[PDB]
Amino acid sequence: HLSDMLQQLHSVNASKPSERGLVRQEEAEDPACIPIFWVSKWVDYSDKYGLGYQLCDNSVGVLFNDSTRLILYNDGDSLQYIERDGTESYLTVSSHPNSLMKKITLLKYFRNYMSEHLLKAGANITPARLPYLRTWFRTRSAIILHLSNGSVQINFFQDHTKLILCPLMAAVTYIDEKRDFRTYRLSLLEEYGCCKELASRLRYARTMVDKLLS
Amino acid sequence: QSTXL
Repeated sequence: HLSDMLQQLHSVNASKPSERGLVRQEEAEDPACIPIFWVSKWVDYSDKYGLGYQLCDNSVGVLFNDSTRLILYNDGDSLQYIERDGTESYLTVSSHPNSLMKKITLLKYFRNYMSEHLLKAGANITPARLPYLRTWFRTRSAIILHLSNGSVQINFFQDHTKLILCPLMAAVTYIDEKRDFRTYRLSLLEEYGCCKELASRLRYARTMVDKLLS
Repeated sequence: QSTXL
């Protein structure tokens, strides 16, 4: 889906949407395309262990340094372990192999840290296969998060704005600096235009999706 | 880390 996302972003950025004669950004809004899943908190502990994260349904996950993943569902008991080749296993906290005790303990450490310290992004949105974090990286400006359902999320450090790109819907959700959450069809952004701030962030997103492709 | 509460 990354190449589809790249093509969608190219088409919208090529149209120079902030130069529309009259920009009508609101006409591009499509609340039906609001994503089900996004990353609502995260902690990069990759100097030792890896990247812990919360999804907006309050499930939590870790992408460990060895490229395995452990997901704890929002019931607090169901687990999914994903090996580095994508092989999935389904377990529980109450019945799991002893070989996973260290990673379960680490996941619990991340879950508790994020609960005690970090603000939930998108908490104002009222509530599908649960995705896992496929890969991530940071730049000077942002963290880029690639989920296994094809979504790409980009969180900008300076001003707290966020994009959630969904190539299946050809849509982008933008959370602005006031924490207002709006979802747009990319083709309608091409038609109706958008403000310079969003246009600028969609240009940066194309660059970031390009880096993911490699 | 993401942002603080």
